[PDB]
Amino acid sequence: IVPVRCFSCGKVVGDKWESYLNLLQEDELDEGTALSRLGLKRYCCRRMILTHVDLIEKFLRYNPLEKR
Amino acid sequence: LKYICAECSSKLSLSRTDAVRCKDCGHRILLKARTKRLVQFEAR
Amino acid sequence: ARTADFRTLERESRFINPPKDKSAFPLLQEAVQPHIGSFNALTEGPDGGLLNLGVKDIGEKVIFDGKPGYLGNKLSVSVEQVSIAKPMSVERKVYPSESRQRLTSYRGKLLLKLKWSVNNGEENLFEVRDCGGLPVMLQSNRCHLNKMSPYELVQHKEESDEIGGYFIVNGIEKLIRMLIVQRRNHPMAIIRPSFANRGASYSHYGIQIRSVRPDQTSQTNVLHYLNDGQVTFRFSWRKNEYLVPVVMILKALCHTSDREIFDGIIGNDVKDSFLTDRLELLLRGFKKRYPHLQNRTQVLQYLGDKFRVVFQASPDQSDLEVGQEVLDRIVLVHLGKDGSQDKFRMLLFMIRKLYSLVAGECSPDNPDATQHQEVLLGGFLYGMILKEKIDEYLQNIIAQVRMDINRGMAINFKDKRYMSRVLMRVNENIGSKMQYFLSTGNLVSQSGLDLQQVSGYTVVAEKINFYRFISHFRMVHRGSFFAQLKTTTVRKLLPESWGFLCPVHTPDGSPCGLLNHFAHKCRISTQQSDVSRIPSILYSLGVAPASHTFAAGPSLCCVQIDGKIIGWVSHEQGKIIADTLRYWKVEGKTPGLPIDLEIGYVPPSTRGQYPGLYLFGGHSRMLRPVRYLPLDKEDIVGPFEQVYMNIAVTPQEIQNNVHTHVEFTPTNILSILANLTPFSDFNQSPRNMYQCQMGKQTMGTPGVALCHRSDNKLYRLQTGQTPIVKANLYDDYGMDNFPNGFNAVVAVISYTGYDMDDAMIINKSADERGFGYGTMYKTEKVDLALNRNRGDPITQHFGFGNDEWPKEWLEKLDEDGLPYIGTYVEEGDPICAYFDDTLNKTKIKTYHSSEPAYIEEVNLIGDESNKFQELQTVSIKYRIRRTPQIGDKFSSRHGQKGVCSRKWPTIDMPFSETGIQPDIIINPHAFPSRMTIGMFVESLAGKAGALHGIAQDSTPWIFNEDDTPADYFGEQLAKAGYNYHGNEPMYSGATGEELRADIYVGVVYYQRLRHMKFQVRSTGPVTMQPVKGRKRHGGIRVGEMERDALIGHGTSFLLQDRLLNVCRECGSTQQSVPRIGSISTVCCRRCDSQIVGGNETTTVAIPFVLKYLDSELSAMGIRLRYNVEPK
RNA sequence: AAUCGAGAG
Ligand SMILES: [Zn+2]
Ligand SMILES: [Zn+2]
Ligand SMILES: [Zn+2]
Repeated sequence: IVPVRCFSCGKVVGDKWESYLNLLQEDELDEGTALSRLGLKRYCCRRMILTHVDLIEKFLRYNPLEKR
Repeated sequence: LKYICAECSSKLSLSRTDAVRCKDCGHRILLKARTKRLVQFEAR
Repeated sequence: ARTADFRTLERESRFINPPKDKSAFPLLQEAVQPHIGSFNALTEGPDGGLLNLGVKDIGEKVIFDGKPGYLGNKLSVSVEQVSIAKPMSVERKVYPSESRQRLTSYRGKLLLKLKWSVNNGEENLFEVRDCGGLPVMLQSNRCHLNKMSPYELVQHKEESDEIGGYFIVNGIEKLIRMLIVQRRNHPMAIIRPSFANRGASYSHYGIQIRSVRPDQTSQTNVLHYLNDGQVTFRFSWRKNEYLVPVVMILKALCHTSDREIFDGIIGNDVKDSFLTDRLELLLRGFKKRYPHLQNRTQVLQYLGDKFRVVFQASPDQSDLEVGQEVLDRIVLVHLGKDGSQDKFRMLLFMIRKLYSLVAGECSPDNPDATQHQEVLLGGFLYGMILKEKIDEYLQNIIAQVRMDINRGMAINFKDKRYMSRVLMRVNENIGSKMQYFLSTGNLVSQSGLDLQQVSGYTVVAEKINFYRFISHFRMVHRGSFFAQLKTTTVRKLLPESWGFLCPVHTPDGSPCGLLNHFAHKCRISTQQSDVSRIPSILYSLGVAPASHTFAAGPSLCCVQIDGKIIGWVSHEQGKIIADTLRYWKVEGKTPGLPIDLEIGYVPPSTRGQYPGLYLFGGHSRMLRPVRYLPLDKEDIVGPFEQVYMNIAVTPQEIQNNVHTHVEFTPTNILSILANLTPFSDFNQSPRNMYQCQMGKQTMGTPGVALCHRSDNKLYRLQTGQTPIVKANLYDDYGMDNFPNGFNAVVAVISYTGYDMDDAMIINKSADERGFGYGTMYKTEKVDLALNRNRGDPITQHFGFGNDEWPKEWLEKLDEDGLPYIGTYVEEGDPICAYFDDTLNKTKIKTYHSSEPAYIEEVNLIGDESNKFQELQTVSIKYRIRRTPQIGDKFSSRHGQKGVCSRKWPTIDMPFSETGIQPDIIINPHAFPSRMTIGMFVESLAGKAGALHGIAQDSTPWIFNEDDTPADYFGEQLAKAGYNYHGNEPMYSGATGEELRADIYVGVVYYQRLRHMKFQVRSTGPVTMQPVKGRKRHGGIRVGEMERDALIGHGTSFLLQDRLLNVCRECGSTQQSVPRIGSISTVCCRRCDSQIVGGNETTTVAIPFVLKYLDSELSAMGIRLRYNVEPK
């Protein structure tokens, strides 16, 4: 449920969620530098990657088509 | 063919009788399953 | 380093892999703790919880056989134990979400064992006699999800972190609302005028104590004071009241003389005149009123005979026995049996306070003040009503035996077949009636539980938002009787409620000032503390035993433990004892003295409250953590205790000798939702209350188990983000698992002009990007057995065939049994088809709704019984997409609610130097009236956080005036290179020129509400007036004030069109019956050519309510000379 | 068709 397009500006950020996660976890950084290296300058873009609750992991494991 | 178990999650079919009885579970709750049906939409 | 953190890695790890150990954020567990603790202590106690104690003390209902002073044989029916049964069957466990999908009740099973002792220990016939199915509580002892890992919960179709005291009945998930009542074992003084109005010579005064038996059963005992000089004890049994003189009970309690009573009421105050004269008047009045009643046994017998049908006493019961039973059961019940020696000692204390109240030496005590208030939990009421129902069941079997004795005359009292005949004829639906109580809230009982309300104890406990759902478990209600009351002073925010009830969280409107909410980190002790050894250590200090010496009056500090007078001592020594007991309670290292010991020392006061040291082990009392300065260790304080304690709200303000405690984290005196509001210390209190009320109305995130949570309405928000300016404890409460709202780039600017009062404008493109896409999930139950009875299978069942059913139904009603999951249901579309043999053809169910929707989930529900049949029960779910149109109420976290004025096109939207086009526009004129500086500070901090990447904390009372948040965030913005005050230069979107002044633009958290209405009619449904109802294609009523407005303008034709658009001779109908080929004529009987009737009637223009009025008056037998005007 | 609850203005 990563917002595909920036709400205010319109810069595509859907592709960048996994990259943000990798840059945060695999390499030790902070969020500001991670977004900078990711290539986001305006906060209108920086929102949808700094704050996005990934309610698909928790929301997804309740699969009905697979044995528990 | 349809009507997933929702307890053991196994596809099955009905015979106008014993819709409760999941042959593997017997759980009295059944859940229907989406099929291959055309659904038009608008991307807006 | 950073003050807050998003903890994205932790959140993602937790989402992917639910913990298999202790769940995170424990505070939520100890936020729903009171309900779980109550329900557990109902059975998990030192001896059969509270249920076993209650059924043991229910009584010994006895009836006698008619066998020819003897009469026959007894029955001595009793109850031994009550057991637990969670699962449901060959035995299998049944987890929750069952009867959720089934849309039924999640009930247990109630095991009951009774006795049939024909007489005293001769023939006892024990038998297990299970009674229906108890609706058990989730996450409680009687539930399969008692102690499960979060991962296990996820496995069992449950929320990743699910907690709740709600009961699943009919798949509705109701909950017992908390109620707040008087204290347990404290006699308070009341000066209500109702006491005087009770009758002649009654005064306003009177002591009241709401005693509770060890099974937490209430029993009021009021001491009215009469103006003549006599004191009348008052109580209540059954649904009525019975009053007796006080000295009667005083002499009946113990074999004690009057001079001893003189010493008890007056100790060393012989030189007093008022008290001595009043007491002598009381003694002389008793002596002259009852001269015969000299012996203690004699007065016991007098009481027994005066109360024989009052207590439903058995015929084989001595008067002395009955009197002993009544004075053991109905007066000072909290002292229990064999404590009469102390019951006599308590009244001597209670009376002296009453005379102190009369003389004015003691001030009254406010019934609605939190000093003397006390909350009973949901579980305790459940146990109480269960005990009442069990007692009623025993009474019912006694009544059945009585009827058989009266008429049947086939009795054995020793035969198992006879017992079976008896039990088969009574009702074993205790669980069913408990389910009815949960479903309706209509409390029915004989005793009345010493409560005051009748209807309404269970709330639906909706889950519109996680905020509302968690708030359901923290609301405390004063009472519906108080709700009907129109006195303002009850609704005041008393200072005594500091640290216990939220000063902010309170609904605005009719229930305002009533539905208070507990502060977070406030706990309710649902467990009797180890109070046994407390007297022993109390005697260790310098006190005097309650029996060795007699000394009463406010001049001496009375000492009592939960209503047991144990010691008397000077006030200085009483203060010393209170301080030393505090030392030993917080210091630990003592076998007794639990930390959660509510101890209150009221110092001697001039015309103040009645003195005396108090201790309260308690069983439902309110508690609050607080630091303790002499040891810097956590201490627990109750309301009664707090009033005389010099707390300090911050360690900074701790003075010298004027403080002993300091509540760490001053935010703790607040509701959870109130703490969730960013910078609550910069807004206006009405705006904080508006925010609290609005948050529970949000388009929330109900949960993640929404795959199988068939319910009426969900209001699921598709997206959501953490607040960049999130308050601390937002993560500590695990609220991040239920995010709602979105960060929006707001601009405080008056640009479009389409927003002056409270309107707001959303960027059209930002909406098209999916700015907020909350959706509605709605389920309804479809079945055909609603008219079917048990033994008559219905001729109609699902499916359709072998008929000439209309084609095109296979558009969406296309399968052997049900419609496809993926479909776009329009209005009137075939929801489901059932083949009927009664009509020998299939019929379908219409959509019967307003908005076209999509089917989200259709599930098949089976009968709980082995009713295989053909499964004539189906539940389906509707998915409704709610894109935010204009007029849809958005809001911030500061009560700045408003509606979407217009989807402003992006090009015409103003832009900034950086090219960002704001999405949410609010008008700056709102703030000077609203006075919400929190919105501005949130915008500033949100911009700073979104730039630097860090998370900004918004916790009240962290920015002193020397640490202004404006300066703090301006420093960050300057270091980031933006405007220090947040004023970002912008350019208009139409002219393209620069605006006059730099616009205040920032990021704030914005929530969407569910208040999304339009109605119109021309003809259709219709006294011949149009029907009522938006969904019924009705009209709108032109009220009396609307008619007055019509007249005030003088618009006569307008009034006629808004309120509109005969027998000539009689003038008060009957006509229009053509016979063969002639035109219709008139044959008014009231009046060929005129046969005999009349031929004078012509058409006139009148409202059609007039004919109904005429017929009603004709039935009424009233007629008037309705002067019909001429041609 | 009435009663209760939730509300909104
Ligand atoms: Zn952007
Ligand atoms: Zn199965
Ligand atoms: Zn006539």
